[PDB]
Amino acid sequence: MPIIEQVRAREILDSRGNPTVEVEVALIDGTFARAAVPSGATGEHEAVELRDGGDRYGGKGVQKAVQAVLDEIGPAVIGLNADDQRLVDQALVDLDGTPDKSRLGGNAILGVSLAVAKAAADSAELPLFRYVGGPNAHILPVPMMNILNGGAHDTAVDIQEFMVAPIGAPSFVEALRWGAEVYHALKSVLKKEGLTGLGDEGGFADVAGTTAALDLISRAIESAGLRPGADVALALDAAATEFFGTGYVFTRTADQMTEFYAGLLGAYPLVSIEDPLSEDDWDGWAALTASIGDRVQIVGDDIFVTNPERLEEGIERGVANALLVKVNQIGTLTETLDAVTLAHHGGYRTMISHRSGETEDTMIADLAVAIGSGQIKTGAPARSERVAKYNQLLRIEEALGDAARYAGDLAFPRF
Ligand SMILES: [Mg+2]
Repeated sequence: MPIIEQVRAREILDSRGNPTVEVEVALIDGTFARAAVPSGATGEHEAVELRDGGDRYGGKGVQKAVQAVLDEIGPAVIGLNADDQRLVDQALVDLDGTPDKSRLGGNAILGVSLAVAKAAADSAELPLFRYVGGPNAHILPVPMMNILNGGAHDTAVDIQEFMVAPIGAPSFVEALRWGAEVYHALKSVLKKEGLTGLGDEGGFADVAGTTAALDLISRAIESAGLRPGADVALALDAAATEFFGTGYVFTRTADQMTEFYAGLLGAYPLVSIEDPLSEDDWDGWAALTASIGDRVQIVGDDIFVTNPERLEEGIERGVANALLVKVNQIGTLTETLDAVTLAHHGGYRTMISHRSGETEDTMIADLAVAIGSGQIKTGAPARSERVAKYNQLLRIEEALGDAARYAGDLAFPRF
């Protein structure tokens, strides 16, 4: 059966080197799955990691979340069937007791949520992406690679994340190759120039501004042998609630900023702009929607905080046209898939994302295909807690045989 027998937890370290929560579920059929949770630390609206505090691991201890698993979650889940993800995830949700998943920790609750679905697919003999996404799920996603980290990670280049997106590629296999080829070209470009140590997501680091970034990457694309736009597009997370009394800096206002964007949108082949105009600045979103609505994809990172209540409002109130999907924000798979399915009933595009503190876990690879997002943001072809998702996506495409199809240009309609 898909009947949960054991649920044990471990304290392990993420890509930053900071404790997180590893959950090991045993199904009665014999299945034993691993799953790891990534902090990547924010907001009140996001779920609340149960961290230790104290001087152990600089307050970043996860012992309580672990003990929380073995003491309470484990016995609460043990004996149920993994194959009722909605029922397990609700059961986990209640047992906690709060809005913020504060009491049992969202790090511990997702960890249980995910180690279930892993076992619930190795039960059924379904690769994770098939099982969770059924069998029509065959869309290998455009890799949105964050080659250059920026302001908020020097606030000199105010943009946070500068992304290569190989929409032109005939396959995911090729799309991976381009990205790596071009990341390695930009290594070359910046090596020759004074500008090459790595950032938290494998992204490279002073800089003149937004234009310098673009100017740099355009050249890297050309240097790699690819044409910008047709082969490799470009995209960014501004994280504009880092620029911010009225707080735009890049000095600009929301409507004034929409023009800054409009400028970039004309010359540089932008496929998607992430978290422009703050998180709570609803007015800015409607103006940005009005201004660049159908020339660029506009995606909500911190605005929507992967929470359906806020995205509903944004969709109803017409903020953005696509959502960034962070599983650890929301805390459960079922709640996460609801996020996807709400947005897909509504028709916002999906972009499954990582966090800055990642693990060797590659579930986001499978998850992204299963939801057929057509887009995955999982970092530069560099740190292996980035690359392992990419390799995983190799294998899935391998697995899919002729069934596979690479989102590519139909990932982003506007170009
Ligand atoms: Mg961001």
